[PDB]
Amino acid sequence: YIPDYKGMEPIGANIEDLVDYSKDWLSRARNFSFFEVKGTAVFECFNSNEANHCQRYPMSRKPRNFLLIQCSLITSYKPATTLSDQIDSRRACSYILNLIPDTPASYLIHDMAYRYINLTREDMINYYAPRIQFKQTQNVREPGTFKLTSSMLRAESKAMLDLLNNQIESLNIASHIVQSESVSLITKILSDLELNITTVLDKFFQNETQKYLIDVLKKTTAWHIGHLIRDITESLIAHSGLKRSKYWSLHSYNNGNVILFILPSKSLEVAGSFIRFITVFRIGPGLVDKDNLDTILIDGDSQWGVSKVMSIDLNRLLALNIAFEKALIATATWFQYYTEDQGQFPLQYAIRSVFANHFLLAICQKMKLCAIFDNLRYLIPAVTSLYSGFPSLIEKLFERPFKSSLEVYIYYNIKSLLVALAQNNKSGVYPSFMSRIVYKHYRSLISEVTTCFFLFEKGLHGNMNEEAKIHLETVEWALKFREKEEKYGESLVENGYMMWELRANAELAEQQLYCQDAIELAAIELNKVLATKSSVVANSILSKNWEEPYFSQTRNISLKGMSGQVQEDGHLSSSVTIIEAIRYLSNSRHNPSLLKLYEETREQKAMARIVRKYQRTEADRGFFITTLPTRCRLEIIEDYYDAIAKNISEEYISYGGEKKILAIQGALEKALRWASGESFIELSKFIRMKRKLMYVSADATKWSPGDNSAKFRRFTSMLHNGLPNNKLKNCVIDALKQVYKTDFFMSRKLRNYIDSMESLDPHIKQFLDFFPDGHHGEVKGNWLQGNLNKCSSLFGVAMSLLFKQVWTNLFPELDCFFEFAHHSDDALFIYGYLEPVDDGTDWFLFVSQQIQAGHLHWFSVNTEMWKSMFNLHEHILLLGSIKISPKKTTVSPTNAEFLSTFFEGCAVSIPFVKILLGSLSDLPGLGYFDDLAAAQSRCVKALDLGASPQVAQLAVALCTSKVERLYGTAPGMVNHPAAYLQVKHTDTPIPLGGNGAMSIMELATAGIGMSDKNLLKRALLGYSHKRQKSMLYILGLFKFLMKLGQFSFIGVQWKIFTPKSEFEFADMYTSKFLELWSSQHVTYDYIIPKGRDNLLIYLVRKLNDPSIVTAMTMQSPLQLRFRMQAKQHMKVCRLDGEWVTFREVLAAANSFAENYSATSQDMDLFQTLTSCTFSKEYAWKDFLNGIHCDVIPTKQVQRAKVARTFTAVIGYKFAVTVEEMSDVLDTARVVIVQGNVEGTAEAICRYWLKSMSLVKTIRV
RNA sequence: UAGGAGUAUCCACCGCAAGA
RNA sequence: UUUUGCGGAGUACUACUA
Ligand SMILES: [Mg+2]
Repeated sequence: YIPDYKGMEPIGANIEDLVDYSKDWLSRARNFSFFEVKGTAVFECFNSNEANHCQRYPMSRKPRNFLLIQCSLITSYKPATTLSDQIDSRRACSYILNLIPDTPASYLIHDMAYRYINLTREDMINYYAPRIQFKQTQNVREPGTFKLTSSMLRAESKAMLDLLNNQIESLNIASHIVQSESVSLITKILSDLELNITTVLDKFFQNETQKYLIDVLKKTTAWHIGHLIRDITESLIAHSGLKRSKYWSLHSYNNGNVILFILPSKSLEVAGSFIRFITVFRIGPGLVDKDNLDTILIDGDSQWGVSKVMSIDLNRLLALNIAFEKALIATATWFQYYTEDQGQFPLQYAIRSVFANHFLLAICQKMKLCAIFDNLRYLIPAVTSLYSGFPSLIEKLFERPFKSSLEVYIYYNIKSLLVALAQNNKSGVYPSFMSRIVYKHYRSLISEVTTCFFLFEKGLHGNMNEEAKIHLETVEWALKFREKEEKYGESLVENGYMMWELRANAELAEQQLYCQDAIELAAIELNKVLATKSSVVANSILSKNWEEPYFSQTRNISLKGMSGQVQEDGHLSSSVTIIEAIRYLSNSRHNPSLLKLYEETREQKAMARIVRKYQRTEADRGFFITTLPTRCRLEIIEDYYDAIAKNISEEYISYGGEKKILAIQGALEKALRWASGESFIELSKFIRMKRKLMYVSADATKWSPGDNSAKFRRFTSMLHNGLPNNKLKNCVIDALKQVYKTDFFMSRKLRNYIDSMESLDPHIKQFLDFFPDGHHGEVKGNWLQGNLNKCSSLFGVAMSLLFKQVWTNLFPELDCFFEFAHHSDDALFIYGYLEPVDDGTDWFLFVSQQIQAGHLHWFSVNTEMWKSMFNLHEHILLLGSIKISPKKTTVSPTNAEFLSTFFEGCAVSIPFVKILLGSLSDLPGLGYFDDLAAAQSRCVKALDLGASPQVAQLAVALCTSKVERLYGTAPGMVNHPAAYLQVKHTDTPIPLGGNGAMSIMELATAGIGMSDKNLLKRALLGYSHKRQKSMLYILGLFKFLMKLGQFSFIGVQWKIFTPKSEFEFADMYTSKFLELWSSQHVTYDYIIPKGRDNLLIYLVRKLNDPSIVTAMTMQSPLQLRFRMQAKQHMKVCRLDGEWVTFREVLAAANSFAENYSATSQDMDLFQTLTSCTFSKEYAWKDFLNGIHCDVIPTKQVQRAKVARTFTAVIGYKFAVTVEEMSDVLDTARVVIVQGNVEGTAEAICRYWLKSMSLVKTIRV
C-alpha cells in the first residue's frame, strides 16, 4: 500500500541564474536556424541539388513502368454481363488468333487464345456458370478458369513461363531531354484521358453538381476507362481466389477490344502473393504507355498493344478497384474548393483535366510517387511561409531516385510550382498544381496537394525492406545515447548537468541531455499556475484508479496486442492483453490494485517490440508493443500526469479529440484580440508602437528518440499537487525510474531476414552490434513513442512558460504576448512584438541608450524582436531534450498550422478528404447493416468537418453503390432482395438488404438506420389504417430479425473470420461450468467483476464468446473486402448456426413472414418501440420534411469558418448476492460552420440546408 | 527485370505418385 | 533442373480522445 520511497530533494536553483545566463546568451550574435524564402534562393537550391544528384545514383537510359493496368478505350463502355462476356471473348480470341506473335509474351497470349477458342462446348457451358451449375469437364476445373498444360505451349511461351518462375538507378533529371520526354508522354496520357467519347436535396444536386460536374465527366474517356478498370479488377479479384489462382483464364470487355489474360499465380489470400496478368488492347486514346508496352502487334489498320506481365499485390488491386470512385471523390472535393475560392463554377476544361490527373494518380499506385507527394505536402507550407527550413526539405526531395517517367513529370511540376510560389511572396495568388487557374486562398492549394496525396493507399512499402527501417531510428539514437554516456559520464547524463556546467561547456545544451536547474525552474513556473487550482488537482488525481482493482477496466482487458514472455528462442512472444490478464490472474491469489501490481512487478525489466503502423508517409513509423509490467508503470505515470494535464490550459493532448479545434481557435482569437491597439513604452512620456503577431508552426525533431526520460523525474519531484503527503508523487517517481531502461527486441521478420542475409555488408553489422545476443538490446533514456504522450506535452508547456517568465524578466519595459499550444511533438507558438512607427528613430535611440546603460542583451531587440524571441525559446527548450526541427517548422505572419489543420486568422480549414476517401477503402465486415452504417457514418463526419451537402451526398451514393456491389445487394445480382422477398427492394429491412440510399440530411440529423426505422413506422401505419397483408408481411421480417456496429434489430454474423485454433485459456473451464455460472450471476454481463475467481470466470467466458473471438482473428483490413467480393455468390449467411448462402436466409424470412400472424404482445412491443425510443429521431425527420427552401439572388461569398458543438444501475436491478452488491456499488460531435452560424442544435441543421447551393444563397 | 520494392541481399507457392 | 496425374495454401495491427 504505497510503499515508502526516497523521492528526490529540490536543488533550489534561482530563476535569476537563468536570467543572467540568458542575458549573456543574448549579448552575442546568434545565427538564425531558418532561411528566408526567396525565388532566387529556391532556384539556387533546386539548381545545386539537380547538379549534385547525378553523382549519387547510377545513370539509367530506360525509364521504368509506372502504370499498373494499361488499357485503351475508343467507344462507350457498358458494364460487363456474363452474356456480354462470352461473345466478347469469342470475338477477342478470333482477333488475337488472326494476329502474329512477336515476343514471348505475345506467344503466350496467342497460345492462351488458341486454347480458349478450342475449348469444347461443354466447358463453355460450365464456364461462365455459378457453382451450382458447374461440373468438372477435364478442361475447366473452376467456374471461370481453364487449364493450359506446358505441352499445350510453344517454345517461346514456356520460355516466358521460365522467366516468370525463375543496383538502383535514377533517370538523369538534370538533363533537358529526359524532362521533355517525360512531360510530352504524360501530357499525351492526360490529353487522351480528357477526350470525349462518342426533394430539395435532389433538386439542388441536379441543379448545381450533377449539371456542372457529373454531366461534364460522363463524356470523358477517363470515366469509361475507370469503369473498364473496375471491371478488370473485379475479374482479377474473382480469379484470385484460393481455388481459382491455380489455373489460367481469359476475359474480354468492350466488344472484344480489351482482353485480360490471367496467368497462374499465388492466391491473394496468402501473404506475399501477386496476381500475374497480361492485357491486350487496340492502340488508341487511353492509359497507354507505348514505351513500356511488351509488344505492339500490327494488323491491317490495327495496332494491338500487349502490356508486360504485370504482378499486382492485393493492396494495389483493391486500390485500382475503387480508382474511379476515388478520382470522382477527389474531383468533387476540388470542385467544391474551387467554388468556395473563386465564387464561380469551374470551366469545362479545368474540371476535365483535374479529373484526368486524379484518375491517373489513382491508377499509378507506386511508393515513389507517394513519397514525392508526402514531401510536397510539407514543401508547400515551407515556401509560402515567411521563414522556413526549405533547403533541408528540398534536399530530402532530391534524396530519392527518379526511376520512373511519372516521377520526372511530377518533379518538374513541383519545381515550377515552388519557384512560382516563392517568387510571389508578400488574398494573394497561389497557382494550382494540376490546373492552370490560380487560387486566392492558400487553403485551396494545400488542399489540392493534400487531396492528391491521399489518393495513394496505405502500406505501399516493401514488406521486408521497411521492416528493417523502423528499427534504425531507435537503434541509432540508442547508440548516440551510449556515446553520450561514455563521453560525458553516466551520472551526468541520467541526472542532468547543472547550470554552471553548461556555462563552462556551452556545448552541453544538446538533445538527450537536460539541465537540472531548467527542469526545476519549469516545474516552478507550472506550480505558479497550479497553486490556484491545487484543490482541483488533488480531486482529479484522487479520481484516478489508484485504489480500484486492476484488470477491471476496459484498457487492462481488451483485444489490443501485448508482448508476452521471452520464448525459448529468445524473441518476445506476442499475445492479446486479455490473455496476459488471465494468465496473471490464474497465477495470483487475488485481484491486485494498480499500486499493489506495481509493487509486485517493479523489479521486472521493461521490454518492447516495434511493429509497422502501415502509414502512407515517405518512411513508415513503428509503434511499440510493451509487456505487462511496462504497461502498469506507463499507466501509473500517464494517469498521474493526465490528472494534472486536464487542469491547465495550453495543454491540448489532454483535451478531447474534438475540443482541440475549439480551444486552439479560442487561443488564436485571444491573440488577435491582443493585436488590436497600440503599446506605449516609457522613455523615462511614451513612444507608440504597433502590435504585430507572428505564428510559428513548430514540430520537434525527435520526440521519443532524441529524449531523456529521466528529465520527468526531477520534474515530478517538483510538480505541486493538492495531496497532503508526497507518497503518490514518490510512487510516480519510482515508476519513472523503472521505465528508464527498456529491452528493445528485434522483430521476428527482421531476425529471419538478417539470418538469411548470407553477406553482412556494412551498415548492417553496425545495426546488429546493438543486439549482443542477437535478439534484444538495452535502450536507455528513450521512452517508447506513444507512451508518456501527456507527460511530455506537460513538460513542453512547462518549458514554454519558463521561457515566457525569462523573457518577461529580461525586458520588463516591453509588453509582449505569448500564446503556446503543445500537442506532443506538434506545437504552435504565437509571439507578439512591437514594431515601431515612422522608422522608430526614437526606438533606435532608446535601444542605444539602454545598451549604453549597461544592458548588453538589448542587441537582440532593435530590429525583428520575434527572431530573438524564437532564438531564446528554442534555446530554453533545448535546455530540456526538446529540439525544434529546422526542417518542418514554418514562421508566418498570417497563416499557421496545428494538429494537421490550417488556420488563416480565425478561419480553420479541416481537410475532409481524409474522411471521405476513408469511407471507401475499408469496412468492419460485421454485417451488411454494420458495413452500410460504417460507410454512411464516415460521410456524416465529413459533413461535420466541412464537406458540402452535395459532395457528401455524392460520396454517400458512391459508398452505397460500392457496398451493394460488394455484398451483391444491388439489383441484378445474386443477393437481390426483390427476387426472394416479395418487395419492391425499397421496403426491405436494411439488415436483409434493400435500398440503403438515403438523404444525407436524414443521416446527419435523424440517424443512420433511420430508413429501417421509417419502414417499421410506415408498416405499422399500414397495419393501423388498411390492415394490408404487405404491411403485415413487412412486420414478419422484423420479428424474424429479432429471433435471429450499431445496436438495433439486425440479422448474427456476416463476418466469416473464425479462428484457426483455440486460444490459450479458452478451455480453462468446461462449457457447462460457464453456462451454469452465467445464469447464477446474471448481472456480470453488464459490469466487470472485482473478485479474482469471478473475474477469471468472466474473462474465460469472454474468451469463449464467438463475438469476441471473431474480432481477435481479424487483424489485416481489406482481406474481408477481397473475401466478400470473391464469394458474395455463396458460403455465408449464419442461418440457424450454419454457413449457407444468404438466399436461404431470404427464403426463410419469406416463409416466416408469410406464416406469421399478429399477436397482442408483438404488436404492442412494436408500437412502444417505434413511439418511445425514436421519439427524437422521428421529430428530426419531421423537422426536415417541415422545412422549405427558396433561392434569392446573391452570390455566396464564404466567410471565416468556425467550429461548434452538436448537442451501472442495471446491475443493481438483477443483483442478488452481497459480492454482486459490492461490485455494482463500486462500479457506480464538433462541426465546422460559417461565422454567422451559432451553436444551437438546430442552427447547424439550418446552415446545412442553407449551404445546399454552392453559388446561390438560399433562405430557410 | 516480366512485375512490386529498393542506394537492406526480399517477394514473386506447397506436398505425393508416376515417367526421363 | 523438368513432364503428366492429383491434392491443397484464410491474411503482426500499440497507450491517445471524444
Ligand atoms: Mg505542426
